[PDB]
Amino acid sequence: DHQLLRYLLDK
Amino acid sequence: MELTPDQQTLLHFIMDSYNKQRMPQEITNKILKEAFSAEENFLILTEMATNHVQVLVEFTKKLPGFQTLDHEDQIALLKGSAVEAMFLRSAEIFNKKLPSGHSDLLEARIRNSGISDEYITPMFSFYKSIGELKMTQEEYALLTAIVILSPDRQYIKDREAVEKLQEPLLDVLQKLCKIHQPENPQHFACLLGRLTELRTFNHHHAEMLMSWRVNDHKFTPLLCEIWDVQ
Ligand SMILES: COc1ccc(-c2nc3ccccc3n2[C@H](C(=O)NC2CCCCC2)C2CCCCC2)c(OC)c1
Repeated sequence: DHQLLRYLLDK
Repeated sequence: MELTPDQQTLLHFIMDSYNKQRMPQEITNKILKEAFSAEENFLILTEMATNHVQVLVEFTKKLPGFQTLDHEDQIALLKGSAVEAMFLRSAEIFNKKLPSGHSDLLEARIRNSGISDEYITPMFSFYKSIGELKMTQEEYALLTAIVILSPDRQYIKDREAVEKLQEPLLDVLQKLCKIHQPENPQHFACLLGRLTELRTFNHHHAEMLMSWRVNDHKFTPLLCEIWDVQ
């Protein structure tokens, strides 16, 4: 649902 | 009344992170230089907002204690505050002092950008109201941090953990309001009051964008996640 947001947060 | 050394440290740290944003002049120079079509303006908005979200995530990650929070709550805070932080940054840019006649051209260029008239009036109402507050850069930075660390956001499982992070930023902001504006003791209350008006920009944000006088409303995959469009 928010995989890009999750990625930018978990970088 | 004065800030403690720990608060001074917190303030400068928040300021350094806030300063990593695209400079207001880089934005106003482009809008003031040439008049663009509604199509070109929608593409300028989309590129501006994508850079804003990317920098906002990096600013949020630096907020003391943010990375100690539950992963799901971290997502909910970012998603819950991205649009509000965007409008707070636009309000800051709009109210920066420019040479005689430049701010009038800026408002006129924003008015004819492609957005519906219905949304123009409350947007300029908010921009003017925040401008009357005569906020410093430190006040904009802390207010953005307070907006992000709002424990009353939907889908937050541990509100107490968010509250603990927001409370020292609220204490610092209060002290700054008392120092910068000792004449106006309502200044801190006014700032917190403007946060409820920021929340109203959430409900009809998607409708604001879709009402743009353009044939195709193309959004980046990142904006689709943050704005719930397409
Ligand atoms: C949802 O509809 C709208 C309408 C207007 C704006 C807006 N208000 C502005 C006030 C001061 C300067 C710029 C402004 N902007 C756009 C822009 O570039 N916004 C950026 C978004 C990310 C953070 C930095 C600002 C402009 C408007 C003129 C045409 C090109 C886009 C806006 O920004 C929330 C959203």
